[PDB]
Amino acid sequence: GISRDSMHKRRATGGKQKAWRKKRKYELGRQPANTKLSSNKTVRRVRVRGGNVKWRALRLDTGNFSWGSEAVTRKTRLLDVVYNSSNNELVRTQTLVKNAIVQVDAAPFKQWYLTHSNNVQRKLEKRQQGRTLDSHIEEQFSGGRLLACISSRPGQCGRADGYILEGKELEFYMRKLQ
Amino acid sequence: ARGLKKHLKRLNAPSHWMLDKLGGAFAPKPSSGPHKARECLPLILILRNRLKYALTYREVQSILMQRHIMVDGKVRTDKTYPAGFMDIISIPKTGENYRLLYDTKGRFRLHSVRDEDAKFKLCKVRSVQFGQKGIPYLNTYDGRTIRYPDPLIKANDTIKLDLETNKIVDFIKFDVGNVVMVTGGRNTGRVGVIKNREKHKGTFETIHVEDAQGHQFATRLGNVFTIGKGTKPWVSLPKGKGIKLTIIEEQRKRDAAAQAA
Amino acid sequence: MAEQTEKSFLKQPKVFLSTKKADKAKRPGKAGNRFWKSVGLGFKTPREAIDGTYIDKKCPFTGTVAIRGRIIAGTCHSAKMNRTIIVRRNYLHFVKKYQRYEKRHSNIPAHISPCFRVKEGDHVIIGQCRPLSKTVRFNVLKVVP
RNA sequence: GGUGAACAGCCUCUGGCCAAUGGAACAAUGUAGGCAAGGGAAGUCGGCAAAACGGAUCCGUAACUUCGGGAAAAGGAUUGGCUCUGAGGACUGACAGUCGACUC
RNA sequence: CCCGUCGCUCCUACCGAUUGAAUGGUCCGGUGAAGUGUUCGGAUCGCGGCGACGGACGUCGCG
RNA sequence: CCGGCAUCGCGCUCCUAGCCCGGCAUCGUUACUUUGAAGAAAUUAGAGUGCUCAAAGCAAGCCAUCGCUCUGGAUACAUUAGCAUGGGAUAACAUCAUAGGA
RNA sequence: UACCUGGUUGAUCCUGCCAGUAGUCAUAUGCUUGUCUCAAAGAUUAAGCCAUGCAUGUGCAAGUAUGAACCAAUUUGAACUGUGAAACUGCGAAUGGCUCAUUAAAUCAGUUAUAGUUUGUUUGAUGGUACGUGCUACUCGGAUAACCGUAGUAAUUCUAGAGCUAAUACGUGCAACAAACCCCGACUUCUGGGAGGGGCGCAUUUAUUAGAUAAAUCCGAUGAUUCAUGAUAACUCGACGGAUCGCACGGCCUUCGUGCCGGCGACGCAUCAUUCAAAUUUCUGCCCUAUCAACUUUCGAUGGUAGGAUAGGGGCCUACCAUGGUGGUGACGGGUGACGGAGAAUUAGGGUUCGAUUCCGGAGAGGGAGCCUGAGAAACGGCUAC
Ligand SMILES: [Mg+2]
Ligand SMILES: [Mg+2]
Ligand SMILES: [Mg+2]
Ligand SMILES: [Mg+2]
Ligand SMILES: [Mg+2]
Ligand SMILES: [Mg+2]
Ligand SMILES: [Mg+2]
Ligand SMILES: [Mg+2]
Ligand SMILES: [Mg+2]
Ligand SMILES: [Mg+2]
Ligand SMILES: [Mg+2]
Ligand SMILES: [Mg+2]
Ligand SMILES: [Mg+2]
Ligand SMILES: [Mg+2]
Ligand SMILES: [Mg+2]
Ligand SMILES: [Mg+2]
Ligand SMILES: [Mg+2]
Ligand SMILES: [Mg+2]
Ligand SMILES: [Mg+2]
Ligand SMILES: [Mg+2]
Ligand SMILES: [Mg+2]
Ligand SMILES: [Mg+2]
Ligand SMILES: [Mg+2]
Ligand SMILES: [Mg+2]
Ligand SMILES: [Mg+2]
Repeated sequence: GISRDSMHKRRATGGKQKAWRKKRKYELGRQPANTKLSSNKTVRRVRVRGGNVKWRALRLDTGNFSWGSEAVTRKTRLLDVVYNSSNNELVRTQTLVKNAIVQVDAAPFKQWYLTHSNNVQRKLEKRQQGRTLDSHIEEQFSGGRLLACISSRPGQCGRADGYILEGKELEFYMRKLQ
Repeated sequence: ARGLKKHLKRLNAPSHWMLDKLGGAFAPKPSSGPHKARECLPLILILRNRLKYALTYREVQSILMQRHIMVDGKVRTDKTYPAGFMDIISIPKTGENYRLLYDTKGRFRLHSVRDEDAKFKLCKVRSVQFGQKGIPYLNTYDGRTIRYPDPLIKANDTIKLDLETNKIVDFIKFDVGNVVMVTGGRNTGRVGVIKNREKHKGTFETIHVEDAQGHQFATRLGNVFTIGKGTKPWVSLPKGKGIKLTIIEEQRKRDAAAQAA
Repeated sequence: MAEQTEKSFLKQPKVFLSTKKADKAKRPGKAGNRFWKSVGLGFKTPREAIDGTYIDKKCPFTGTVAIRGRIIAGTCHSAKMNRTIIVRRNYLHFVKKYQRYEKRHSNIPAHISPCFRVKEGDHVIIGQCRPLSKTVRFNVLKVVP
């Protein structure tokens, strides 16, 4: 089947390469899992070299997302794919791969920001002193969604994980999604 | 091939076993163990070849199945167990003990010793590093991993190791001025004293070692193994005191033994 | 910025630009400070690498690559690829029968960081890294023009 | 006007006509126009007549040659509708705004 | 001493209409077994809920 | 044959550092030679050893050829490429005249 | 032993070849042949084709024995006892043996690298939490061989149905602290707090943070790491964290109760290290040929960025982008009666020629291809298709 050998390639000079060997299993590839964004959740195991196991996520609906400036990580649900820096056709088909741009619920992160009298206040005034809250991340909350970037390998581990966009990286994609 | 190799044909065996090229088609294949199978001596060789307590492959099998033989403190049934440098081989039935150390000609010797030297061995540390939950531990070149060592034992150092309580009972800080026995190359066995170490960023470092009687030689840091702090050893050197020599000299020695005989 | 010229926004791994608490005084790659690294073996990281703004995952001083293996010197032969050069190695091959020499050569592709600058026929020292493409296994460390 | 490369063919608007003796029926033989299983030039002086091919895009193209050709040689693949994506511009005050008919 | 045409005999190779013949390989195009992964599918098979009903059922549990 | 040095021998803080002192590392690159490392064995050369000799083999030999003694199983060559050490004759490539030199 | 002799002439001195003269771990052939030691042998043409037979199975005191036997044989309460065949289970059969067809920087050799990976096994170390509202463990599931018996098919380790019965096979399910820190947080007083009680093994994925200098208390490693490793926030429909098996008895009661103990071991799960290994990988090196001067690039050719896949690096593959890569120092292409080396013959030196073959590396099993199992195979004394 699929192979990762260099034999079928042309030499760097451009000359042909003859085949002195057959294809080996230690050299194989597998065809992708082209992971979907859909509520019919499904991850499927792979038996790989060494008797180890990998996870093909075929359909994924919820993820684990980090808000780094706040150092808060909460599970949320995946709403839709909005930008994919390799191929537009992954956006149209709503495929989850590493470095895809996705909007997420914002519901868990709004409530953590809602949190954080006598004992409780005399910390809530300690906090609320350093609030900055860029108007960009504020406006998204008013819309009910957060731009996020996947940073896991869903076809490799079976999880959609990522981080809320901030600062330059939020600003850059926002100009693109315009 | 499509997997491991389980046979050792005789011509392919390590030269320092002194197996004879017509004594059969294969050799004992050293099992996986604490020593690197090219710097080892299996048990089969020690019994049948050297000690001659046996005449065949099957006879050495039986001896171990009575369990007379113990290695490094523990009873070993394996026929091709990879005994190595500074192991102890002890047969309580005969009541005998051996350290495994090199000839000047670079071949393992069973060095007969008392009980009080059987209590301990020497090991050089491969590395010291943190582990699970930051619990310091060290690699030796004998496969052993000792957790909670002195924070003084750094890499390349040597340790005394009681076989009863099993933890570090002493250690030598590998550096210039101590006596060393070489465990590889053409200089293996030759003992002497570190006179200089010149390092080379991104390569192996070279050790300069001088026999007690002047002769100077060099190895790379891999094949070095401190025995004692300073000139004195912490182990009993073999039948020749680690001093290698010209071919003329041993020619002279025989005829010098052949003038008295 | 000028680095950001692609369909993805370019950033260094594990450097967090939007940090709540920042300090220039900390180690590189912390508190928003550009990561930069010592390659070892006696080479010096150029200032343009240290206080650079380019992103290059393949750079010795800032990327994810480790120099190890062999260290070759040679002459730049062509500088017409994106961040890669071909360096010509010149050497003499002994012809045993005639007890004389002949001039042979080898062309070695090596990755060049944005921090350097090479023209046609400049003295370069390259270092071996993991394969970076079909033919590239070396990384330019010094350029003597 | 539409289709289209097109003053091609085909349909339409302005303008012009339905002027070509009518009715009934639907035999042979004609004349003009089609289609035919299996075979495929056996027909015939002779492939006469007919059939097959045919536009455009991509690929590929031998002998021979006066080196200009042969060449659209030969030989292949594609082609609707619908829903999208990218590229290629103008003006006005590496930007912002507005506009924009067309091609791939 | 000696050269070449010509006549006769043999040997080897050359050009040569014959869209000559055979064999093996390769480029492209057409068809495309079988496997592998994906999508529906669901024969039947496991607590055989419940209705608390009279080994029988359907509401069924998810696997 | 050679260290170790003075002549009109560009430094050393950092390691080796003598009883104020030898013997310091980066601010041009190489070939060439010197020594070493690390180099599979079998084969080649070569030591020992009276398989009766030899081709071979890696043995065996003395003891009271008596409850064991003594053991051996050396060593070398290995073109080129790579690593390290000193030499710096010879021979390459690069380069002090905008002084942007020390 | 660094060596020559015959042949052009009427004779001479040359050039120059022909011929002789020696060997081959170099093959066949012919004639001949008494003894001892030694040992090559269907490689060359046909990697052409095969009748028959064998070459891979396996059992311990230590997973499972009334399924039918054997030897003790029972005092007829308990034993299937002691030995066992079959059979289920686990492991192995990926090594070795054979050959050299394809293969010309390719395999291969010396030499590198992995900080870019997997690794059954060995050896060493290591292992808490399953849910209980972590205020100390929370209960035991049917059904399948050997066997009994009904059968089909010409058919063979072709095959169906019913009746039993085992588990270290299969599936569940009890779990060991201060919780060590961290977040809420009734009230208390005002907090820099005390806080009642709710949330935390190990793995997995992601993110944040720590992992320290330089001379007038900083503390692991490398030539070099955002390294080792720690803290935190969560995430998983978790692979895991013992319902297993031997002999040996031998301290003492708490109800004197196989009574509380507590030993040495056999097997097993998980992380790190090691070992046996591979997979890629750097530099240099290979025969003849120019009547083979350009080759590669649409459809991967050379690089870039993002992904996907892999055990992992990489145009390995995908989308977008750029126009590169090799070549008289011979690219590309052709020939090879071409696997590479260690080596072999011959040797004054320098050389010339050989290397299928017993060691090492590679590759293949009639030709192609695709796979399952497994730590390891693109396996052929495994399967699937042509
Ligand atoms: Mg073995
Ligand atoms: Mg038109
Ligand atoms: Mg018209
Ligand atoms: Mg017809
Ligand atoms: Mg006709
Ligand atoms: Mg006719
Ligand atoms: Mg006719
Ligand atoms: Mg005619
Ligand atoms: Mg006609
Ligand atoms: Mg024509
Ligand atoms: Mg050199
Ligand atoms: Mg001669
Ligand atoms: Mg003449
Ligand atoms: Mg004559
Ligand atoms: Mg001759
Ligand atoms: Mg094999
Ligand atoms: Mg273990
Ligand atoms: Mg790329
Ligand atoms: Mg990539
Ligand atoms: Mg061949
Ligand atoms: Mg052959
Ligand atoms: Mg055959
Ligand atoms: Mg094979
Ligand atoms: Mg096969
Ligand atoms: Mg067979």
